[PDB]
Amino acid sequence: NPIRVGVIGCADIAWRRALPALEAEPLTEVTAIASRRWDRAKRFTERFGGEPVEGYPALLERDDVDAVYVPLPAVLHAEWIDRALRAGKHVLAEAPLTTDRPQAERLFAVARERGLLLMENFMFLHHPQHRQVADMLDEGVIGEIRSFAASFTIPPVGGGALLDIGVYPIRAAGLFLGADLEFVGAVLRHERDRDVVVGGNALLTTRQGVTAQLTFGMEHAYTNNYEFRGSTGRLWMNRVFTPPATYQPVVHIERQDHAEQFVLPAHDQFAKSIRAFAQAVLSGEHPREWSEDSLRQASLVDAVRTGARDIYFP
Ligand SMILES: NC(=O)c1ccc[n+]([C@@H]2O[C@H](COP(=O)([O-])OP(=O)(O)OC[C@H]3O[C@@H](n4cnc5c(N)ncnc54)[C@H](OP(=O)(O)O)[C@@H]3O)[C@@H](O)[C@H]2O)c1
Ligand SMILES: Cc1cn([C@H]2C[C@H](O)[C@@H](COP(=O)(O)OP(=O)(O)Oc3ccccc3)O2)c(=O)[nH]c1=O
Ligand SMILES: Cc1cn([C@H]2C[C@H](O)[C@@H](COP(=O)(O)OP(=O)(O)Oc3ccccc3)O2)c(=O)[nH]c1=O
Ligand SMILES: [Cl-]
Ligand code: NA
Repeated sequence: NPIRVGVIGCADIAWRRALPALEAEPLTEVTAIASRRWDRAKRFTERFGGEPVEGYPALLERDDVDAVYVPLPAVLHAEWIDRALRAGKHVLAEAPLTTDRPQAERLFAVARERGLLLMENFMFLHHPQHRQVADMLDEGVIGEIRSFAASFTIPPVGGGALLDIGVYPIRAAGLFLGADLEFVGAVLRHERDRDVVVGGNALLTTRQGVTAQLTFGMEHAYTNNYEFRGSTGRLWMNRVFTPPATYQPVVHIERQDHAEQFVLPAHDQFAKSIRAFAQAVLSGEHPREWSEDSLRQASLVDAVRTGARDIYFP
């Protein structure tokens, strides 16, 4: 019996990534889609099936919904995940889970008391390319790791470029460098006209001095890459956070007098993340690692926001 999924918010990202994944995944059935405008819900249900619902509370009342996907703007995550969980529904929440660590702890506490899965959806984590890269690094392809860089920048209740984009390179730094990353410094550029973070750069370090330089932004040409500098080489890759489902990653390595490129298989990370969430809900095995990684993520995001030098232009 597929888990029955309801969507709250007819988000662009839902239309483009999550909802086609739900639709194709045998283990999940889209049973309800809510919007602030019934017309918008109905356009989504005409596309992906389920019952179109006006307003979010009505969807949370349905007995034919086991789990809810929340692709709302970040600042609105906490209210709605809290309500979904109190309505007894497991929750897949688009990254970032929420806005700060104390809020994320309280959301996980509400979940825990009810035996429900709360999962922060970083679709990139479900692409096998990162493990294949980490296996190459562990095999010593570029020697010891010295430093890491990652960047996600795109051309121009919104979350700002830190919450909405910066979280990606920060989460990859956690994925590769481990659980002891500490803030060192950062800059956030804030546009006065709208009062909104439009870009930033942050420096983190592990306690051994392995650094991460993370760039993010929405006033930029498109970049989406990461890079490792090693004692005997370097490794980089593009399209690291949002490779198409059919796209073959290419790992680039350079060392003294010799470079190589490896083409990896294509994978649908969006399908795989929806499958991971469904399988956990179905089995009741809610990996502890997911929640602990999300809490450490939330801490580093707060430490960046708090510690950054903030610069307002013009
Ligand atoms: N461009 C992207 O897709 C992108 C990039 C980076 C990160 N993210 C993340 O993905 C999530 C969704 O971001 P998004 O930028 O895709 O949001 P979006 O297109 O603005 O969609 C959010 C949906 O939320 C609902 N909503 C409720 N109150 C709203 C309000 N006051 N203003 C606007 N929408 C409101 C709307 O659904 P109804 O109108 O149907 O109620 C809207 O379609 C966030 O966690 C964000 O960090 C998205
Ligand atoms: C390829 C590409 C994209 N974009 C723009 C188009 C879009 O405005 C932006 C992001 O496109 P994308 O990396 O494709 O990822 P999703 O659409 O899955 O978005 C999310 C990203 C993060 C969290 C959730 C969803 O970059 C470009 O400007 N040039 C490009 O070559
Ligand atoms: C799915 C997932 C993982 N994690 C956390 C939990 C775990 O701490 C970490 C990775 O989990 P995994 O992708 O299964 O591990 P692999 O070895 O296949 O991939 C590596 C790739 C690179 C370097 C290490 C591992 O992310 C999450 O927080 N949420 C998720 O949805
Ligand atoms: Cl390339
Ligand atoms: Na600050």
